[PDB]
Amino acid sequence: KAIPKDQRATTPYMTKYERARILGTRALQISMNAPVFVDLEGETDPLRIAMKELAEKKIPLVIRRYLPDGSFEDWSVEELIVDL
Amino acid sequence: VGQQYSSAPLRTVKEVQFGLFSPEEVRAISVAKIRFPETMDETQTRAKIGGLNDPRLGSIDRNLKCQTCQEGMNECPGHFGHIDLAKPVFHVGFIAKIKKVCECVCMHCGKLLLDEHNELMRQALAIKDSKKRFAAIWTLCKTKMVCETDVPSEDDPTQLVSRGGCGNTQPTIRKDGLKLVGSWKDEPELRVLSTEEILNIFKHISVKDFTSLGFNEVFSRPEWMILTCLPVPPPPVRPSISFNESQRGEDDLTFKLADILKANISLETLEHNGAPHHAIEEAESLLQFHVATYMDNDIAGQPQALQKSGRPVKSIRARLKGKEGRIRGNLMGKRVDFSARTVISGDPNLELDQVGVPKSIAKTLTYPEVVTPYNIDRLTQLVRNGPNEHPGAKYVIRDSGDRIDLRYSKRAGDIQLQYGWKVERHIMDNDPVLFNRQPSLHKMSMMAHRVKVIPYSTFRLNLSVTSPYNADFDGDEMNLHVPQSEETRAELSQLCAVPLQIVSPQSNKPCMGIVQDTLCGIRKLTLRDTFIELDQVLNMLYWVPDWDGVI
Amino acid sequence: RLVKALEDIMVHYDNTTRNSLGNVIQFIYGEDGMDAAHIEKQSLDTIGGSDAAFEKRYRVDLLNTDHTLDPSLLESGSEILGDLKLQVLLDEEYKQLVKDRKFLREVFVDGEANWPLPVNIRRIIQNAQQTFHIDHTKPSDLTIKDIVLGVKDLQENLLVLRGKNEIIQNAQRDAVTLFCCLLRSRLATRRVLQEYRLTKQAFDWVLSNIEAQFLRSVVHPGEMVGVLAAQSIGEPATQMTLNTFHFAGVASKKVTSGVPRLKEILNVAKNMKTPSLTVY
Amino acid sequence: STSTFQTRRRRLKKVEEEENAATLQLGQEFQLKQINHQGEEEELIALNLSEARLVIKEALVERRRAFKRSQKKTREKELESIDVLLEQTTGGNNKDLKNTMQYLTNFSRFRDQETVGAVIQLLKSTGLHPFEVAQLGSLACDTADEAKTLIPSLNNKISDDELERILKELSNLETLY
Amino acid sequence: LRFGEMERDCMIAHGAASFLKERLMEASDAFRVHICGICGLMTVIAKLNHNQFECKGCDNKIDIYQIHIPYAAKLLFQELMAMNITPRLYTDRSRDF
Amino acid sequence: MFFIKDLSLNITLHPSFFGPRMKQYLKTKLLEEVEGSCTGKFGYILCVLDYDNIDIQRGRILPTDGSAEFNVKYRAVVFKPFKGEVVDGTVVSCSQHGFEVQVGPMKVFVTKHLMPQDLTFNAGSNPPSYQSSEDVITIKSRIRVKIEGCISQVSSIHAIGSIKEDYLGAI
Amino acid sequence: IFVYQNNITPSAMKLVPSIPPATIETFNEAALVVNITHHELVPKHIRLSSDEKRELLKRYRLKESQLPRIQRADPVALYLGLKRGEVVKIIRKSETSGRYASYRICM
Amino acid sequence: AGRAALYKEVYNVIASDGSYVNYRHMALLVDVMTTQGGLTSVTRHGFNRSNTGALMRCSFEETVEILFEAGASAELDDCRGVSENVILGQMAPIGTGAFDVMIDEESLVKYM
DNA sequence: GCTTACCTGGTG
RNA sequence: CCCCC
DNA sequence: GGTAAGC
Ligand SMILES: [Mg+2]
Ligand SMILES: [Zn+2]
Ligand SMILES: [Zn+2]
Ligand SMILES: [Zn+2]
Repeated sequence: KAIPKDQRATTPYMTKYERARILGTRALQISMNAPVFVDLEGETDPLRIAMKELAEKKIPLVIRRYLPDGSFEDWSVEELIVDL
Repeated sequence: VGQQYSSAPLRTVKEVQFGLFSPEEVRAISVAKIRFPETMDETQTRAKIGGLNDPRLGSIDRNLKCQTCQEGMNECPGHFGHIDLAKPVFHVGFIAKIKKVCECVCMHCGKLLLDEHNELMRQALAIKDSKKRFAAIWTLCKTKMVCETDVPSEDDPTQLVSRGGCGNTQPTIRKDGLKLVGSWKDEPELRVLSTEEILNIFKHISVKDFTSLGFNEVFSRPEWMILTCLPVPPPPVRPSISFNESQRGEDDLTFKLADILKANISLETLEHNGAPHHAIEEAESLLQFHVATYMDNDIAGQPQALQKSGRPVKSIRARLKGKEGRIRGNLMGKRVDFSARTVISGDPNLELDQVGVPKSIAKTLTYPEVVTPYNIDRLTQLVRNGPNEHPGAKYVIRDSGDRIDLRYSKRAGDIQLQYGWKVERHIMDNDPVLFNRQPSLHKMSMMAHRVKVIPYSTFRLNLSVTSPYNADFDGDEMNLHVPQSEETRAELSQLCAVPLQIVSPQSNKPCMGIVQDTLCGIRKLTLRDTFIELDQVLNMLYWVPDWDGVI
Repeated sequence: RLVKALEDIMVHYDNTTRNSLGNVIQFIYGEDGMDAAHIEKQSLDTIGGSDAAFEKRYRVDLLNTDHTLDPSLLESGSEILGDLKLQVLLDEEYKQLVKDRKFLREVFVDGEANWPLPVNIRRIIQNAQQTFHIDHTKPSDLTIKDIVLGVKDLQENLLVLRGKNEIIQNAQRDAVTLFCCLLRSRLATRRVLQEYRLTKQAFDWVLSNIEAQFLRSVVHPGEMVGVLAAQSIGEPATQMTLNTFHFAGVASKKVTSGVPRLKEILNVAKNMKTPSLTVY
Repeated sequence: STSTFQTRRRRLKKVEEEENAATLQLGQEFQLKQINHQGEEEELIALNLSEARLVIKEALVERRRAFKRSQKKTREKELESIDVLLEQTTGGNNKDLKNTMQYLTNFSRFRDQETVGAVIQLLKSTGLHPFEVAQLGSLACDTADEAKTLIPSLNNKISDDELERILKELSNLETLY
Repeated sequence: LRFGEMERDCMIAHGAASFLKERLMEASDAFRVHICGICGLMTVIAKLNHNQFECKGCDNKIDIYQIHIPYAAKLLFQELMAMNITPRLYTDRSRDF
Repeated sequence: MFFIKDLSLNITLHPSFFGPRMKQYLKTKLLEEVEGSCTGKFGYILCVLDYDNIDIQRGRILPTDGSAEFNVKYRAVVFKPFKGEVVDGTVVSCSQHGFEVQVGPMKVFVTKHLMPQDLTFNAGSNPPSYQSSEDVITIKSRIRVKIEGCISQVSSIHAIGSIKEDYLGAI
Repeated sequence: IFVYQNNITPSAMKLVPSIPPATIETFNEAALVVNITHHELVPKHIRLSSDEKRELLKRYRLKESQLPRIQRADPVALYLGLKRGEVVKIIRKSETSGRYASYRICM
Repeated sequence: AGRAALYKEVYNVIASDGSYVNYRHMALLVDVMTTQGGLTSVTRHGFNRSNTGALMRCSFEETVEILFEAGASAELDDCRGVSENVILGQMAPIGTGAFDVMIDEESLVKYM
C-alpha cells in the first residue's frame, strides 16, 4: 500500500544488499547497451561504470523496501546514504 | 529458458493451491483414452500404439510427432491421458483418512455423527485450524455409534428435537490390509465395507459437514480420495531407455501401469460376463493392489509388488522420498554446469582473495559476455584466438538464437561480431568466482575469489584463507563455480568476497590470521637480536608492493 | 534439523526478526539490533570495585576544594570552583552513573564486567590521542557543558529504530540501554579530563566517530539471520563428543553431556538421563 | 494481451460463462457499475456514433498536437479530412480505425459538439441504461413502436408518449448533413 | 558437480539471492512451461509456431502464462498429478496477506 | 454500444531504451500493441484517448534479465457487438447465400433465409443483387440489421444478422 | 477466585462458566504456597489494555496471529488471570541491550 | 522462565566443550522453540508440524505424507519461504531479494 | 500402557 | 565401493 | 537398529 515520503521510517542508509543489487542491476543494464548517465573517463567494465554512476549519484533507480505486511517505502538511490 | 519464443506472458508463481483431482477433471485434461497393456509395436511395426505409452501423450524417436501440438522432445511437457477403472479403488495415501471420515459420518445417511446440539462438538467446530479441528471432531465422533433421530433440546433436557433421523447403528471399522472391515451389533455382524459403499456415503456428505472436516468444496471433496479415473503420466515421467532401434527398456512405472491395465481389463471382462461373484472380489482386490502398489510400494501389509527380476518396483512415492529423492536430491540440491574440481595446493605469492586456476580449467569454464562498444574489439580478438589458445572463446551466440561452435564452424576464422551478441569466452584473470570446500558447514565454506590463470593442475590458494575453509594440502579437493550474469558476479564480489568474510559473526572475532611459516618467521624476524644489512633491507623493501620508495 | 528449522528467519525492514509466515520471533535482532561481526568484548567499568574507588574515579564536586577538577586539567578550572549552576549539571552526571552501576548489578548478578558490545571505545580515545598529539601536561580547552551536554546529545543519535511513536521510541531507548551505560561510564567528566586529557577538537572527533561506528554496527534488513544461527550452533555441535566420561570412576555423580545432551535438548526429550534440582 | 479494472474473483469454478443480449446482458466486462483508473466506481460509458465520432476526432487531434510539440528535440469533405489526420497519428496498419471513421463520419446524425451535447443532455434525464441511451442516439426512430422493437430492453422502462417526445426532439436536433 | 543442500544454505546465509536462482536454474535445469490461468495446471497445449494456446477442459485459449521452473519441479508436479494430487500454480495472490 | 473502457497493458522494455525519451517509446509501444487490436473480451480496441495523460507508473526491473516491466494504465474507445443489437451498416459483398454488411470495424452477414421470402437473389445484375416487390439490396446500400449471434475470430469478430423481423431492412 | 484445599468435585466444576460476564478462577491452596512470579527466571509480565494492544498491533503492522504466544494455563497467565486474546508485555534483562520487551498473546 | 532455562541449558552444552557461540544465535534458536507458547522440538514432530507452507515442510523429513495431507486439506502455499522459491527456481525474498528495484523516469530525464 | 512408523553427515 | 574433515 | 506418538 505505499508509505508516503514524509512518513517513511526505514533506514536512511543503503543496505549492503541494496548496494550489491544496484551495482549488479546497473552493470547488467550497462552491459546490455543501456544509456550511461556519467562521463566514462575511459571506463569499460560495466561494474566499474555502475560504481561511478553510484558514486556520482546518477543511477535512476529506486528501491521498494517491503514491510512484512505488504506495504512499502520507495527509496531513491540518490537519497540513500552510501557509507559502508 | 526452455527454448524458442512464446508469445504468452511470463509470470512467476505467487501461490500453490493443493487439491485432489475430481475424476471429471482427469477426463477433462486427458489427451488419450489408454486401453491396451501393449506399449508399442503396431502389431509388430516399431512405432507406439493407440493404447499405453501413448499415441499423443508425448513422443519418442526424437521426431516432433507429439499429436497436433507437434513440438518435439525438449519443449514438450508430456500430456496426461487417463484409464477408466472398472471398479472404484482407495488411494493408498488416504486409506487412514477414509477410515477416520467413516468414523465421523453415519455409514448409512452420510450425516455427521455429532452437531451443534452437543456442547463438546460446538467447541471443536469453533477450532479455526482445519487440521486440529478434524482431529477434534474425530476424537469425539469415533465413539458415537448410532445416527440419533432426536437429541435433548438446547433448553429442556427432558424434551427432544429431531436432528436428521436415520437412527442406524454404526460399525467398528478395522483396517485389514487394503480393506476396511466393520463390526455392527448375539455375536456381531462382521462385513467388509465396499469401495462403492464408502464412495456413495462420501458423495452424500453435506458441504457444511465436509467443510467442518478438513475438506474443500472446490479443491478437495472427500469422495475424491477414492480413485475412479486414473491419470496416466506422459512418457517424460516414465522414459523408455532406447538401446538403439528395435531394443527399448520401458520404465518400472510403464510396467506397473500395464499391470493396472491388465487387472482392469480382467475385472471389466468378468463384470460384463457371467460374474461368478467370488472371482469378481479377487480381480477387484488385485486392481486395488496394483493401484496402491504403483503410488506406494512400501506398505506395512508385506507383499512388496516385485519385478519378475526379484527387484521391488519403484513406487512414485519412492521417487520423492528424501536424499536422492526428487525434492531433496534434485530440487534442494542439483548437479550443476560451470563447475570445476581439483586438488588444492598452497601459494605464498597469491593475494588473500585470489585463486590459482589451472589453464585447462580456465579454457573449459566459460563466462558469456555481451558484445558492447566497450568490448567489441577485445571479444573479436578472443573469437580469433579460438577455443585452444588461453585468452580465447568457445561459442558465439547470435541475435538469431543458435550458437556458433568455434572449434568446428567453417566461419570460425571469419565472424564479424555485432552488438548484443554473446561471446562465451574463457574464464580470465580477475573474474569473480565462488570457491568451496565440502562439507559446507559455514557461510565461510563458500567465498568469492578473483581468478589467476596459472600452469599446473591445482587450484592454488593463499595460506591465510586455509582456516575458514578448514582445508590443508594433503590432497584435499576444492570446488569452483562460475557466475554467468553481470548481476550474480556483483553478488559474489560485493557480498561473498574473501576480504568481506575476515570477521566471523559466529564467534564475533576475525576468522583469518597469519599461519605456519609466516607465523613462525614473524616471531623470529622481530626479536631485538634480529638485524638486517642494506643488501637484504633493499630486497625486503622491494618485496612490499605498496612501499613508498623511501628507505 | 537446525538449518531446516531456522531457514526462513530473516531481519525485516522494521528491525524485527520474522519467519516465512511473518510471525515475530525477536522484536529487535538478538535483543540489541546489532550485526555480530561488529561486536567486541568491552569492559563496563562502573559495575566493579568499591563504592569508594568508583566515587574517586567519577565524582566531580566544584563546590569542594579537594574534590573539584584541578585547574591544571582544564582552562575553566580556576573560575569553575564554587559554580552552583554547573554543579547541578555534574550532580546529574554522577546521579546517572550511580543509577547505571545499580542497574548493571541487576543485569549481571555475578558482577562480570566484560560483555561483547558495538564500538570499541578504548581504541577511539587511543586513536584520538595519537591523532591530535594529546599533551598529558597541558590544560584542556573543553568546558564541563562541552562534555556533559556533548555526551547527552550523542546518545540521542545512537539510532537502531526509527518511528515517531512511543512504542518505537521506547523500543529504541531500550536497545541502546547497555551501550549507553558503557558510553556514560567511559565519557564521564572526571575520566575525559584527568585520564584521557582530551582537547575540544579531540573530544568532538571521538563523539563523531562513536556515532558513525555505532550506525555501521546495526544489522542490515535482509540478513539471513536464521541460517546464520543454525550454522553457528551447528559447526561447534559438529566438534562435540558422544562419550566424554569426565565423571567416570565416580558413580553417584552422573551427568549427560556433549552430543547426547544436545539431542535431549533439541528433541525436547521427555525422559532425560540426568534430571536434577539444585536447591539454594 | 490487455487487462481491465474489474478484479478477478472465482477460483477454479471452471467457466459458468453466461450469454450476452438486449435483456441488457452485456458481459462481465460491460456491466453498468464500472471501476475507473482512480479506483472510484464509474458508470458504463456507451457512445452514440456522433458522440463516438467526436471522441476519436478530438483524441487524434490532441495526439498530433503532442506529436508536433515533441518534434522540436462536410461529410464528403470530412471524410478526406479524417484520412489525413489518421495518416498522421494512426499507425497506417490500423484498417479497423479507417473503416470505423468512414462509417462514423457517414452515419453520425449530429455533426457539431453543441448538437451532440444537447442530445446527450436530453437522453440523460430518461434514466435509461447507457446502452439504450446510445441506441436512441444512433438509430433514428419515428414511433415509440420502432424504438421499442429495435431496442427491446426499453419495453416497460419509458412511457410510449414520453419516448415519442424524445424522438421528436432528437429528429429536430438531427444535422442537415 | 553437486551444488547440494548444504551449499544452498551458505548462499542463503550470504544473502546471494540472484546467485542462488542462477545456480539452480540457468546453471542446471531451467525449463519453460505453459500454465493455464484457470486450473493452475501444465495442461496448455501450446503450438508455438502457430501461436495456438488452448487448455481443453477449462476451454481456455486466452488466460495462459509462461513460467520458468526447474525441470525437476515440472517432473515433481507431474509425479504428484500422477498420484491424484493437484499442485495448482497461480501467478496472482488470492489471499492478499 | 461503442464503449469507452479503462484498461492496462503490461509492457516489458529493454535496457537500450532507458534514456530520456523512454515514456515516449512506451506510449509508442502501447499504441502499436493495443491500438487496432481485437479481443472477444473487450471487442476491437479502436482508439487510445488522452495521449498527453497515459499513466506509466514505476517499472520493476526483472531479476536475471535487465529489462523493466511497466503496467501502462490507459483509456480507449472499444466496439463490442451483441446478440440482439440493432445495427445500421452498408452492403459490401453479395451472393446466392446472402450479403455481408460493414458495421464500423466488423462485418455482419445476412443469410438468404434470415431475410423476408420476397427478397430473391438476382445473379444477372451488375453487381449481383437481392430484389423484392418494392426493394433492391446491392453493394453500397444501407441496411438496418439485428445481430443474431457473434463469433470471436483471433483479430476480428463476425456475426450473423437478420432483416426478417419488423423495422429492419433497407433504409 | 476459589481457593480449595484438595479438590473441587466435577459436579461443582460444571457451574464455573454458568454466570457471564463474571469469570470464576479455581486455584489449589498448594499451588499458591509459593508465588512463582517472585522467581529468578520470571520477568515482569504486564497486562495490556484493549487500546494499548490495538497500538502494539498497529505499530508493528501485525496480525494477532504473528505475535508470540502464551498458553491460557501458563502459571503467569493464571496469576494475572489472563483471558484469551489479552496481550502481555514482557520486560526482561538482556545481556545484549540492557532491557528487552517482548509481547505474548494469551491463547 | 522456560525459555530462560532452555537458553541456560543450550549455552551450557556448547560452552562446557570450551566452544563459543555469540549469544544472538542461541538466543534465536531458543526463541523459535518458544514463540508458540510451549516447547517446539527441532524435529519432524516439532517445527515441521507448524503452520508454515507445505512445499517448505515437505523439503525436510515427511515429504510424500506432507504433500498428500496438503492435497486432501486443499492447502495454499504463499511461496513466502526460501525452500518454495528454490523449488520454483525464483529469486527468494532473501538478502538481495528482500526488496524491489524500479526505474524512475522522473530522475532518468533529470540525468540528461 | 504396548505396537507402529519415522529416521539415520559430506563428496567422488 | 574407497575417501574425507 | 533408536525414540515417540499412535491405538
Ligand atoms: Mg586433508
Ligand atoms: Zn506435446
Ligand atoms: Zn444416519
Ligand atoms: Zn485449465
